[PDB]
Formats: sequence, structure tokens, C-alpha cells
Amino acid sequence: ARKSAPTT
Amino acid sequence: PKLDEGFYEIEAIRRKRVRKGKVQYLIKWRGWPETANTWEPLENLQSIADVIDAFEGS
Repeated sequence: ARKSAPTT
Repeated sequence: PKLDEGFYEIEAIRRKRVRKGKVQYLIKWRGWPETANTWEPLENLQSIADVIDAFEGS
């Protein structure tokens, strides 16, 4: 699976 | 919508929502803390190959 990087 | 460069394993599907017309799932990631949970659309969680193999094996 792929993951979304968190908001910065 | 920028992806983490890595590949990761779903531990659990925790919740569902609709954002901007797209369903997303709250994912607990295997080997990562609860504070690392993320909301993901289906395409990030499931490849076309996954779907086909799952179908052909059923």
C-alpha cells in the first residue's frame, strides 16, 4: 500500500 | 496529496469518510504508532493487480 505524507 | 515514498502494510481499516467526492479510509499502519494513522483513497490501498488476483483466486 501507499501512504499520504502528513500536512506540514 | 503527496505520497510518502515508501511502501507500507495495512494493519486495520478504522473508519470511512467522503472528502471532496472521494471515499477515504482511516488506516492504522502495521509497525507504526496510532499517531501515524492516515486517511487514504482506495487507489493508494489497492492495486489493479491486487483486485485481479483476489478475483481469480475466489
